[PDB]
Amino acid sequence: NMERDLFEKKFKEIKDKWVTDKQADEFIETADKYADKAVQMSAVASRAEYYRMYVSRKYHYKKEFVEKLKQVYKESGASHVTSKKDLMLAFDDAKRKSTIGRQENGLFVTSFAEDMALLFTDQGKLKSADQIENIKDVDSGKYSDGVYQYEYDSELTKNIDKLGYIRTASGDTRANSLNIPGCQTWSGKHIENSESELIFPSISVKDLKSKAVLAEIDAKGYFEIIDPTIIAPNGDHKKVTGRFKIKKMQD
Amino acid sequence: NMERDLFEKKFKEIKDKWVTDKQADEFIETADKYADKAVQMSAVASRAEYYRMYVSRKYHYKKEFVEKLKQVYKESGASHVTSKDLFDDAKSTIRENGLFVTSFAEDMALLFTDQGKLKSAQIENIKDVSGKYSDGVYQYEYDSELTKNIDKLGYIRTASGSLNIPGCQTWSGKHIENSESELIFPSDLKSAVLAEIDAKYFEIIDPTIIAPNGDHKKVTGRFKIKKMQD
Amino acid sequence: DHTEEINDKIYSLNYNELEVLAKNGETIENFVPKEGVKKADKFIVIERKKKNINTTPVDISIIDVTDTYPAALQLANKGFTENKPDAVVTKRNPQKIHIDLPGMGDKATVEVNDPTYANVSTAIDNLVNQWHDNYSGGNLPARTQYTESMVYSKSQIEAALNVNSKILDGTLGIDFKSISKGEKKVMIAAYKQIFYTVSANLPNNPADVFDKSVTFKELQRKGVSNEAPPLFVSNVAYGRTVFVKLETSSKSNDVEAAFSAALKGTDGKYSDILENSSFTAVVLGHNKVVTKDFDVIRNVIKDNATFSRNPAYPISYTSVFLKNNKIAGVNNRSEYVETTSTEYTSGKINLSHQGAYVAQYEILWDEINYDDKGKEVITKRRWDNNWYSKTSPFSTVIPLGANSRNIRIMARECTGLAWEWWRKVIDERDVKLSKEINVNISGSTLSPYGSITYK
Amino acid sequence: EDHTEEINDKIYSLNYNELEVLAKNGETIENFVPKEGVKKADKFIVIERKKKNINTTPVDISIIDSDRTYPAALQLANKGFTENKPDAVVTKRNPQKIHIDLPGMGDKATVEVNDPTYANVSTAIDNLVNQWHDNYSTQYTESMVYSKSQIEAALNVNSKILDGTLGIDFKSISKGEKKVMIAAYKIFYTVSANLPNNPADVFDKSVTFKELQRKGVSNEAPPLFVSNVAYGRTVFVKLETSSKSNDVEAFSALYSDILSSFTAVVLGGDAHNKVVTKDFDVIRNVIKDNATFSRNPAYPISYTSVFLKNNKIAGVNNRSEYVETTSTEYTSGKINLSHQGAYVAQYEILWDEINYDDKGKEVITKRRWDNNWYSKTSPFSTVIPLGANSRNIRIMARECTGLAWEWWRKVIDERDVKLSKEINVNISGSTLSPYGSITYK
Repeated sequence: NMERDLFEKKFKEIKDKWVTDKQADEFIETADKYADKAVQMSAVASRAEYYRMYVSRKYHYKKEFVEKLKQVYKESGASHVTSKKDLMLAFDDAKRKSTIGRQENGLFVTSFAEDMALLFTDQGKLKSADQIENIKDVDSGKYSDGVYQYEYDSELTKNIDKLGYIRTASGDTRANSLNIPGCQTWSGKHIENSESELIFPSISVKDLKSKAVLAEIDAKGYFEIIDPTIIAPNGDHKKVTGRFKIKKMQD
Repeated sequence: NMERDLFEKKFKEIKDKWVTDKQADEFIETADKYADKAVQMSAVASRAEYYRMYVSRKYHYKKEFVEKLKQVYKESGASHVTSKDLFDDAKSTIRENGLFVTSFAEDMALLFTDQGKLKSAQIENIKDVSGKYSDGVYQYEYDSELTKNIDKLGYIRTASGSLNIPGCQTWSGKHIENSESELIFPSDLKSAVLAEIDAKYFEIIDPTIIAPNGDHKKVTGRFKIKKMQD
Repeated sequence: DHTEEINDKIYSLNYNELEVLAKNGETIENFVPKEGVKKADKFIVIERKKKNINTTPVDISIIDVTDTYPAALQLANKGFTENKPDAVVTKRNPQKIHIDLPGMGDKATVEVNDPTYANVSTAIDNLVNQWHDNYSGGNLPARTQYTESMVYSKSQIEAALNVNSKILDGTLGIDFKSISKGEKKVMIAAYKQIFYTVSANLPNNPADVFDKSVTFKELQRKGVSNEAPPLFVSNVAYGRTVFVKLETSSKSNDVEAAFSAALKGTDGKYSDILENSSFTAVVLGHNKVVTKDFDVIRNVIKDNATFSRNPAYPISYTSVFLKNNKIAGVNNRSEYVETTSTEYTSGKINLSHQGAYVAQYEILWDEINYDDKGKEVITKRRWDNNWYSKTSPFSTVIPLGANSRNIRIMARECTGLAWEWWRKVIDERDVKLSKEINVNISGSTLSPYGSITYK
Repeated sequence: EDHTEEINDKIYSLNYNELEVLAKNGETIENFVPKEGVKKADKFIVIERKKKNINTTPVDISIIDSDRTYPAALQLANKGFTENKPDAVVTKRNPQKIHIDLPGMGDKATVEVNDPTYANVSTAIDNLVNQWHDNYSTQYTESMVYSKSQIEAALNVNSKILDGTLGIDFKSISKGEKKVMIAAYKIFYTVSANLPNNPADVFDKSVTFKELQRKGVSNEAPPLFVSNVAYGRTVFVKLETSSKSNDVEAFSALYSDILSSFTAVVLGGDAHNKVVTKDFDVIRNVIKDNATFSRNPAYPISYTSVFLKNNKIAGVNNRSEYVETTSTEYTSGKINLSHQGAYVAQYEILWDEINYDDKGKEVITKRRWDNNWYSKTSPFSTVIPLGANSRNIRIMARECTGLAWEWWRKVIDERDVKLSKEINVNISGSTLSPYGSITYK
């Protein structure tokens, strides 16, 4: 097809050096499945529109689609699965600037409901760290020290949205070079692991240390910040009512 | 590697025109994996021996291996999965060339969960077959007693020289964990019997088997036909 | 004087009365009891049943040319069974005939001294006109012999109505090819109205009908044999016949019922059948009328039971074997196929997810076909996104072939509770195949709701 | 004038902490990693570093003839004293009695030197010992070696003398490559000097306090009087190995494969009798051979001093800290799996790999065999490499009985598997009674 061919070649340029030929082939062969899912989400009207968007790198959606996409986020909250190592760097590494997420650029999240539907079995037990690594298309063994989770609760998510702080990823913000349009993550031939994708404001963790947090997480299971201080897109610090939780995922 | 090239080349020559390249390049890129499985079973001593055997199309192996391989067939019996493709058509055989089969213990560990429940017809992915096990899955069961008397007669055979590979092992794509041992077991009823499967299996006692020379023979031991039930 | 020869030699004739006038229909060849045919968005399932008819009418129909009359002599052969009999014309002794018009007394019986076709016909014409002039005013019973049948084949409708099918197709119009395809359903009804009957005494001995001049070799020259023994026409009925054809293109199961009711005079389910039906009435001599109003038909039937100088016509006769004076019957044996049809239309499942939760569907259905023997063949189908998680505003269209059945649709949503991880919102078996199967889910995680509605 | 009352007054008035003016504070311990590991070929060498403290206050000070120490000598209490390099205070002195403890001598043991310089007291010591020989005829210390300051405090012997007489490789003891131990054999007699009634009584009338200050006497260097010198011979022993067994120190012999290289030295007068063997009984008879007091004479070995202010015994306080280095070497291994049973088997093989961050804390890398839960029939066998730093090795082999209540039973389940060169994990038996074992080669 004309647009899919143009998509194929645009991919070959922006993909980074260390994306295997196998994964890249997988990205090429599954491309239409991800176009169709975006069309059925009414993220775009057609395959063509989706491929033109990937090629143009302008990830621009109708505001009505984004408002409908957010409903499940307002209902259940937002989730960001992380490794232990990446968690500690948010608190301990000074060049990480004591924020969770890339400061004013935000944190990639999915809906909390989508991660509970997917990372747990039918009976609600956490899946193995192997499965979850595979679902999230991260390197083998990345979560062997446990699967940690950031959680914006429903109130925090509604109040963040009232402020107009929820963002959709753009073609130049999103897998590193495997990003696709449609507010959706790319997940291989197993398209059932594709979750919605949005960008939430970063969390300020000024004067907090990973020691205390991880200690609290072994004690209670989670560390929590009542009414946390988020980082608005303009770089400001601003306090928003709600609960932001950090936790180690547990059956 | 002169062996990989000769292997790769000779499979390229002998495959069927209508096997999709997705199959065909998965087969080429898992070959080293299946060569390793046969070395670990002592079917062959090295990868080159494995490829050389493939390219020659003569799968001959050492008795020591084959008798050790048979220990689980003698212990638990044999098992053939079929879907329909099950009889009423015409030579009342089930094909004097034999029946491809794996050990009963291997199907029971692979096709059931850790509690003991039968998998979803997942099973299609296991036998690398889509939509053919939708009716359900059948299993031909040579019991351990039938099986031992079959081997005293020396009637168990190994496949020789498309997707066949040496080492008495089924090919199963990238998921070599679903590769099972393959052996060749010997070969006036209708359908009607399937009633007895809805009622209970179908058990034949001392059945009449077929031989490499086409003779009928009547060998002590049970033989059952059933729908795999969870 | 060859009387004793005619008697002895006819008596020696050896035949089976049933078989010598047997009429055998062609025997249905290889055929499939069920066929499935896919056109566009349509699935047409043809269904066939093989049926048998065994009738032995003793009133034989008359075509048109006919030179059949009371006391005629005929050959019991193939051509008799096809309403085109062979006469045996020799010289004849005097023969008494009797008409049954009322009020005539002894004038109803006359003796024709040379009973050829011309002479008997003239004697009857004299009887009938004398009755018109001096007896019609001052004495007539209506005698109507009525038959109705669906039309399935030439032989079948011939047996069923006791009417030569060529005359039916000639006067009406029977499209057997369309009937076989399941495209036309046809009923035919025959109103035989007898105004009078002329009868002819049975001869005490076979030779008695023959002049002393006649020899048995003269009879053998004329066709008499064990293969075609002689027949004496004992009765002929005169009157008029009215043929009614009810034709439709509906595949409804009640077309026969709707058709019988219209004929029966039975006075709105049938209105769908009857408004899209066509009606043909024929009065034979051919006063033919086609119409879509059935009263016009009823009017034709009522306006044609009138007997005056519109005369009556030979319409049927009864014969005996000369050797025996036993009534001769014609055994009709034939096979035919009853053909039904049903048309199904493809549909679409429209999924719309407007809830606040993560949902999953399980959508299953069967597709029916028929092998070369007409046995069902079930192909199980399943939606390829079954069990995949969905969030609002997801929506999609799942096409279903016209041959789908056993449609099962389940939608569930992830409550995420320690005791309730997934909750069902919709759980439906046997979903109606319709042009639109609209599957909506909505609500919140704790209070979800949905519905399947059809359009 | 008679300066006696000023010298007594001024010395009495001297202001100092006795402990602190002769403090010998050890070499400052530079930053260190408690644990580190290095991979080399199939080896993992782990250096472990433990920080320890020494605190001794000896009142017998090692003498190094490389002199100015002698009974009734005057020295300065400064840092130079604490490193066996005392500064003397030489003035015109007064009659001073000395006493030698040689056995049979009675009142002939005591002798008064009119002017007690080093020469005159040495002469009297010379006469006295000669007479005893003609007409009249031990303290042991052992300790491992970790640093010069520690071995000094542990043996009360200057480290330069040890380093001069026996090779001591401090830099490479720090790498855990050498476990070194040293023993000292310190005897024959003691000459003592009577303590003055008052501080001034050791000085002649011409000695003034100003002259004493010029020769170094201050609150920061108070005057010391040498009251006792011990004489004899010292026998240094060194035991040097390159083993890594924890049992090395128990060397302490003062059975074992470890036996490595040895060294023994008898202190001569001048700077000796250096002998090096690979058998110990040669050394251990060397000590008894070097144990006779003849005209083989006796040399100064240690001495005791008092502060002249109040005749308190002078202790040199050694408060220092050192590092214990412990080196262990591990070797990579192989898990050998062999399946000779008549059933379908599955394995769960799990282990940790261990490393150390630049802070010395352990970093656990979890680790699993990529064929875990794969089904295996007989005669399957394979070799699973384990790196030299593997740990927490878990091996489980399990059987598919296929009974509808025990679909799988554990045949082997070990959880603390020894990392060794060969880990032989064999399973066999019947489906009804499986057998499994782990052996080590």
